[PDB]
Amino acid sequence: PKMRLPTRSDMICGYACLKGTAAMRNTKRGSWYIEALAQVFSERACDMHVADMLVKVNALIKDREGYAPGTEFHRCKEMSEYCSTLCRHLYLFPGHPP
Amino acid sequence: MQVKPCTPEFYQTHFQLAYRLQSRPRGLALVLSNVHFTGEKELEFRSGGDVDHSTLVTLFKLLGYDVHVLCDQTAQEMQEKLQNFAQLPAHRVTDSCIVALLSHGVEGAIYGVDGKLLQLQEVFQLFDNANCPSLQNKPKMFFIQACRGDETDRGVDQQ
Repeated sequence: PKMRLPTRSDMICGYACLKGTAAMRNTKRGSWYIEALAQVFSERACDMHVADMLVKVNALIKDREGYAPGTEFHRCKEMSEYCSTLCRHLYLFPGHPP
Repeated sequence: MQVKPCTPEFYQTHFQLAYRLQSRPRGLALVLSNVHFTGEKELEFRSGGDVDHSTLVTLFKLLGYDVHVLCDQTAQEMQEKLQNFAQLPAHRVTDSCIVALLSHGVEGAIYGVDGKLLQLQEVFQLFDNANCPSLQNKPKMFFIQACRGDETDRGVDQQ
């Protein structure tokens, strides 16, 4: 009568773009996604759990558009997404304790 | 880049309802970037891929992870080295884990610098409850910067 586990659980995966689409990358600034991720995480890992921080990333990504005048591929878009089998809030508790 | 620390009050009011996340280091992290291709197929030089790579290394360090790195790996090397990373005994003693993969990709899979595909299902599997007893009931984060098609999105104008 021991508790047993499913074969897979407690993962969360952030993906930079949606199924069937390519991902926006800036030769000078890296990918839209990595950049949003670092700022959301560096600012909010102190008070917001990881799935919620991935929602704020989604919010940043949704609002951004490509600046590549010339190639129709200007004003172009991407959408990120995360998938989760988490079973509890994931707080990273940065700098605690000292 | 800096990460603002959380207040002890904040930690006191939330830990009972969160994954335990207090060990030091908070877990291992793997940042694996493929930037230069072989190109035994198709695949373009990922200009900008070094900023992403650098940005993640920095982030995961400031967040308390012992960060491993790999660059320009074939599909088969990714698989072998991911497996070795999943089997590290340090996982027995840490609270969490992080893996980032940055390459070109298709839906469900990522490219090695050799233009051969590594299935994401095979990746997740190396870290699951059967293969990675050390991380059982521990949160595992993955971040996947890779194409899932080649279509760029024209987008749509809002009503």
